[PDB]
Amino acid sequence: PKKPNSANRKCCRVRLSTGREAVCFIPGEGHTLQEHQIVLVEGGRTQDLPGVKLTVVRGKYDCGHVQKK
Amino acid sequence: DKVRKNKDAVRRPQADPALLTPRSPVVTIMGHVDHGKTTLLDKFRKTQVAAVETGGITQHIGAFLVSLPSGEKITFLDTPGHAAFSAMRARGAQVTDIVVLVVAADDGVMKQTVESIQHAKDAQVPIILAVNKCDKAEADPEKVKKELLAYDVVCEDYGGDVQAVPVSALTGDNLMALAEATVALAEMLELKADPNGPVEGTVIESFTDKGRGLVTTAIIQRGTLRKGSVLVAGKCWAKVRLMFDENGKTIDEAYPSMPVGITGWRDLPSAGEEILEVESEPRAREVVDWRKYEQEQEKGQEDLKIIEEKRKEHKEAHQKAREKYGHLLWKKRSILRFLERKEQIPLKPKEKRERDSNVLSVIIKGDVDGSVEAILNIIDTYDASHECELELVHFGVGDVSANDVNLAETFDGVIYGFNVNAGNVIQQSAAKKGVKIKLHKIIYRLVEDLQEELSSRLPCAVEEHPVGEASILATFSVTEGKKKVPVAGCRVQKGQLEKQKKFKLTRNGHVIWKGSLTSLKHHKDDISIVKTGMDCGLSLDEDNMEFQVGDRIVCYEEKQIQAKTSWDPGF
RNA sequence: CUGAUGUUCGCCGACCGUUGACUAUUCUCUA
RNA sequence: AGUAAACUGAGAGUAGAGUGCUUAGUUGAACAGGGCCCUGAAGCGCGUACACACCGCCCGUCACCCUCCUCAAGUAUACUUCAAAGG
RNA sequence: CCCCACUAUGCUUAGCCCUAAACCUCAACAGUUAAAUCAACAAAACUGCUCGCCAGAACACUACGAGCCACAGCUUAAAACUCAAAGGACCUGGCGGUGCUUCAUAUCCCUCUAGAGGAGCCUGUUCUGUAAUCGAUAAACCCCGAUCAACCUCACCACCUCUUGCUCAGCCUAUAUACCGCCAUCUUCAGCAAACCCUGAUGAAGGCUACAAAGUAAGCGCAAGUACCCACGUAAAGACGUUAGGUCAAGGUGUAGCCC
RNA sequence: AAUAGGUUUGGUCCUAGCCUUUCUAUUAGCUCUUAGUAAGAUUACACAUGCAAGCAUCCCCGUUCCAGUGAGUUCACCCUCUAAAUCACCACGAUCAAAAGGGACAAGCAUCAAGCACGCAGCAAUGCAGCUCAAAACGCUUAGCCUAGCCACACCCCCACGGGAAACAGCAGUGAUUAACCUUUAGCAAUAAACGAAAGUUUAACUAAGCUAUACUAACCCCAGGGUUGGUCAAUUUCGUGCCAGCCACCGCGGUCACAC
Ligand SMILES: Nc1nc2c(ncn2[C@@H]2O[C@H](COP(=O)(O)OP(=O)(O)OP(=O)(O)O)[C@@H](O)[C@H]2O)c(=O)[nH]1
Ligand SMILES: *C(=O)[C@H](CCSC)NC=O
Ligand SMILES: [K+]
Ligand SMILES: [K+]
Ligand SMILES: [K+]
Ligand SMILES: [K+]
Ligand SMILES: [K+]
Ligand SMILES: [K+]
Ligand SMILES: [K+]
Ligand SMILES: [K+]
Ligand SMILES: [K+]
Ligand SMILES: [K+]
Ligand SMILES: [K+]
Ligand SMILES: [K+]
Ligand SMILES: [K+]
Ligand SMILES: [K+]
Ligand SMILES: [Mg+2]
Ligand SMILES: [Mg+2]
Ligand SMILES: [Mg+2]
Ligand SMILES: [Mg+2]
Ligand SMILES: [Mg+2]
Ligand SMILES: [Mg+2]
Ligand SMILES: [Mg+2]
Ligand SMILES: [Mg+2]
Ligand SMILES: [Mg+2]
Ligand SMILES: [Mg+2]
Ligand SMILES: [Mg+2]
Ligand SMILES: [Mg+2]
Ligand SMILES: [Mg+2]
Ligand SMILES: [Mg+2]
Ligand SMILES: [Mg+2]
Ligand SMILES: [Mg+2]
Ligand SMILES: [Mg+2]
Ligand SMILES: [Mg+2]
Ligand SMILES: [Mg+2]
Ligand SMILES: [Mg+2]
Ligand SMILES: [Mg+2]
Ligand SMILES: [Mg+2]
Ligand SMILES: [Mg+2]
Ligand SMILES: [Mg+2]
Ligand SMILES: [Mg+2]
Ligand SMILES: [Mg+2]
Ligand SMILES: [Mg+2]
Ligand SMILES: [Mg+2]
Ligand SMILES: [Mg+2]
Ligand SMILES: [Mg+2]
Ligand SMILES: [Mg+2]
Ligand SMILES: [Mg+2]
Ligand SMILES: [Mg+2]
Ligand SMILES: [Mg+2]
Ligand SMILES: [Mg+2]
Ligand SMILES: [Mg+2]
Ligand SMILES: [Mg+2]
Ligand SMILES: [Mg+2]
Ligand SMILES: [Mg+2]
Ligand SMILES: [Mg+2]
Ligand SMILES: [Mg+2]
Ligand SMILES: [Mg+2]
Ligand SMILES: [Mg+2]
Repeated sequence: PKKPNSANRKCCRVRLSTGREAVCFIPGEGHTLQEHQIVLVEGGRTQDLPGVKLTVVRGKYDCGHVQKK
Repeated sequence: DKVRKNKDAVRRPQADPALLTPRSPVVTIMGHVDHGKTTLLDKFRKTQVAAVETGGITQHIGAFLVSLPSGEKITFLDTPGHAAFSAMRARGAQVTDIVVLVVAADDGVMKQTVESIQHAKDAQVPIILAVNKCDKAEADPEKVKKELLAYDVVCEDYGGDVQAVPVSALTGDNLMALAEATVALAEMLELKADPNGPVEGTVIESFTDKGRGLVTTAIIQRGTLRKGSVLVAGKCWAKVRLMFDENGKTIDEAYPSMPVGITGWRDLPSAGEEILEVESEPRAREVVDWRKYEQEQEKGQEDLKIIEEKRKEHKEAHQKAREKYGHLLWKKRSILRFLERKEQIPLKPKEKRERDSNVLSVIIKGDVDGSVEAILNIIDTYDASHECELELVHFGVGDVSANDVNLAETFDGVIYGFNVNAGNVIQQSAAKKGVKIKLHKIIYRLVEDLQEELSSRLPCAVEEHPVGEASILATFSVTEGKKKVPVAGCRVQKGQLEKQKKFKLTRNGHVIWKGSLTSLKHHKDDISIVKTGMDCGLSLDEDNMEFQVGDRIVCYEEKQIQAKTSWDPGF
């Protein structure tokens, strides 16, 4: 993230159904996404990640819900 | 207790003795490749389908409701004999009441004959032995009976229960006896199923039809299926829209042990999945929602162990770097780290990294779901990941689509179609995107082509052929252009030395150097090829190489050789 | 006359204690 | 200014231990006048992009990384227009 | 940047180029000083009427298109990506290789006296070394905590031993960036602050003129007094704050940790 | 943008963008009891199967309507003149409404500024050289519209002799495709339409049902979940984690005492 925040924010690059590759933030603690998998992305920019304007929807297609605690 | 209530639909408890009504037997024709399974089936079906096949290989499991002359009805499941379709044979054995094992007399027991027998034992289904091809020379029925004894199949002649009927499906000789034997055993089994109540069944095939939509061929096991019945099968439910037979004619009812294609599926069931009837569509969706949730919990628990591993490693690297200094004020730790941050220069690796050349991405599209599972099991027998990696981008059932072309272009993959078509729009789009659609019709053909693409990815295997050998004798220091050039005087013993061909230096068996001569000069004259026994002074391009009195030099010719994939699929 | 350089920071909802239980100031002993 | 400088004694603390420290005394100077040039203070101003405040802030060149855009050789593909006409 | 030499150029003629902080950053014409004057600053506030121009910052006096004697040019002039600000004017303070004025009184310079820096030793520190403490550590550490370490002191190191233990336990364990206590520093300063009042259109803020013009002020410090030999000098005293300055190892103690 | 609110700074004032609070719709997550009603493919991509136009003493009439879709797009409105059609037949007219003539009629871009024959007179021959345009011509792009409804389209070539080719943008259904996903129901009883002189016949128009929290109304002895709880902005206890893991509409939070994970 940009100053003053410090963290390793889990992101991924995904080609959309329109044919535009974009960087998408993966919310929640812990994910298991991998290459070739299908995800649904929504809007909502990551405030501290410059240029990150897409967010993966947890619990749709291959991205599952965060595992409790 | 905030846990999801169980809303699953389960199999009905075993039918009461009163309810049980007699039903037709289900029979499966199991055996090895080209042992006559389809030819035998054709004689009883009274239709010829063997000639009307691609390669004369059965690659599908079909249930045909044959009506015997006595008036009985039997359902014949014609299973494939090829090694690829092991799953299809197991599924047939799980819905069958009798297994008709076709062991050819000429060849005898084979690898897939033993596999067919094993599937029967696991299913615990009586086996009826049919020794086909009895006409041809070397057709010994007795040898087949003896060999089967080793595999726990005991014929009546040897005191066993299995009934062996010698037959010749090509000439229709003795086939009546096998039909009589099958009817006799079915009556002994006393097969009965309640014909009323919620329908039970099993899916034999599931495929996508462009006009009729998602279609599953199934066999009824309990109850009667009618139009408007709500069905659940795994994560897919349906409301029966159309019921048709093998010939496509609509059937109003599907009594137990009947083959019936069913339309109206909101999702495509997996092959072999049990079918259950539910009260209503909202109940069906409730049952499916509870099966999807259970699958998500099982995946979630698996994902948790993987995530806990990634999160435990990171916390160690974080505690280690923090405990590098004491529990001092963070302002000091960043300042003390600033001292070691002034010594730090890392390079960020590109977020998007290049796929290596030795990586084959494949899209698998098939006509039926069982055909796709067969190809996917073959892709799970890949063991040469070191030389080249095989990635499965996407698999599905149906014709090649734009998404398959887009997924192939995204990952630079190759689309493999199995008994599927690609239209001009899809084929033209692939040309623009550079995707390679590889439509096949036979499973041994699609695997051979899969191996040819893997071989291409492999690295070219250089072949080193020794050209000559020469032993050094005297070392000279020549002054040319104000540069001291060490010259190795050598005597060619066996073979010849060529300026183009690469060289290597040998010291008492050790390999010191590998490269090409900078200058080959003999008797103050440059000679490209020195014959055996010719004296030649040798100077290397590497000045660090030290030349002794007894060093050896072996010349060689390097030729790149096409490397073939080590992966063998078992056939 | 020459006189270069020095990584980082501002908002919370506070403010009652009281105090009294002893009952008796009128001795001496007596039976 | 009884200052600096030089000389002498004592005390604290130890069983003992300092060329240290605290303290009493003796002898006993030179310069003190100019200057605002240098470094600061005060008063009254001026300037300010600094505000944990000049040890402040700050511009450009020269990497990795990420995002988007433009130019562009050759070539390919697709789309658009024709008759809204003439003999 | 300073010094010297010299060219394009500045000049004339004839063509071009068409740009300036081309800004008096204040449009032309008519009218008003009436008020509701009036964000601030600047060069007082407005009315009628017309034309021109402007609409977050940056990209951008850029790209592309078009025009032009222009060809590293000029005019017209966007978008995508990015940011949650940019901006204008102020208040207070700091700072200025900032101005003027007056000064420094062991003191800024030129001066005065004796030293340190070189030698040996004594002693502290840093480094190196050792199985072998800790703290101080620019001014404001460095014969410093120590008006004091052969054992002890002692907190360190190695080995051995004890476990309700000198203690209704213990810990010199972490944290002085949680603190009390006791102090350094500006201070070789004179200023801090309650309660009111007034000014600024009731903004952050500000509040002196003695022939006085909005300040009154308890309290604290300076001062005064007291100690020493005076009323002198030296001591002592020296507020509020500054450096998260020093000290958890004087003692106590919040928080966290240890309890064979 | 309002009765407004938060956010530029060390602080104040001004200006300014961004965001917050309100109301709808779609989609996703999680969750969901019943009844009534309304509405209901992402796509002018490709479509299996069934049905959707007959009537009637033969002729005619109808299938040119209804239904569908939104690709294209100032053919929709007013006036003038005036066919076809209805009033059995002429109505010596009314009603309805084409073609033609006149007028009016979307948005964005002027970095689309010139269009290039776009005019007029004459019976004709022919003559004149004009016509539109910074008050926006010409041009490119976008979009069904002004909703008792209207316009346009009907697989494509604007058209449809011809050609490509073999047509669900009729109902139901399906493949592909999209974040987007209704039944392969019944009946001509009502209304509407077609046909008949008529009794009547036909009609996936339509009617009565099926499916779906998208909405509205009502209700229920049993039965409530989603989001939020630092400020804006209603509302937190005990722990864990220690600038890590994470959160955030905005400002921001987390570096060992977190009302923000
Ligand atoms: N001579 C002879 N040939 C026979 C006989 N039965 C079958 N065949 C031949 O064997 C070949 C294989 O026949 P299929 O019916 O395809 O055998 P299958 O076992 O069903 O084959 P898969 O489905 O590939 O396993 C054909 O060429 C037949 O004509 C027989 O009894 N005699
Ligand atoms: C060099 O000239 C070479 C040396 C040989 S040493 C045995 N001889 C011939 O060319
Ligand atoms: K932060
Ligand atoms: K075969
Ligand atoms: K000016
Ligand atoms: K100032
Ligand atoms: K010294
Ligand atoms: K302190
Ligand atoms: K202490
Ligand atoms: K402590
Ligand atoms: K605002
Ligand atoms: K008729
Ligand atoms: K449209
Ligand atoms: K058309
Ligand atoms: K009707
Ligand atoms: K909040
Ligand atoms: Mg978000
Ligand atoms: Mg076969
Ligand atoms: Mg700095
Ligand atoms: Mg500086
Ligand atoms: Mg000159
Ligand atoms: Mg002149
Ligand atoms: Mg001028
Ligand atoms: Mg101007
Ligand atoms: Mg003007
Ligand atoms: Mg310029
Ligand atoms: Mg320019
Ligand atoms: Mg240009
Ligand atoms: Mg001095
Ligand atoms: Mg010395
Ligand atoms: Mg030390
Ligand atoms: Mg230290
Ligand atoms: Mg310290
Ligand atoms: Mg000891
Ligand atoms: Mg000792
Ligand atoms: Mg200890
Ligand atoms: Mg401190
Ligand atoms: Mg005095
Ligand atoms: Mg003093
Ligand atoms: Mg005093
Ligand atoms: Mg400190
Ligand atoms: Mg600002
Ligand atoms: Mg219509
Ligand atoms: Mg559209
Ligand atoms: Mg008429
Ligand atoms: Mg008309
Ligand atoms: Mg342009
Ligand atoms: Mg459109
Ligand atoms: Mg169509
Ligand atoms: Mg057409
Ligand atoms: Mg339809
Ligand atoms: Mg579909
Ligand atoms: Mg929908
Ligand atoms: Mg009629
Ligand atoms: Mg019907
Ligand atoms: Mg309905
Ligand atoms: Mg929902
Ligand atoms: Mg905590
Ligand atoms: Mg929380």
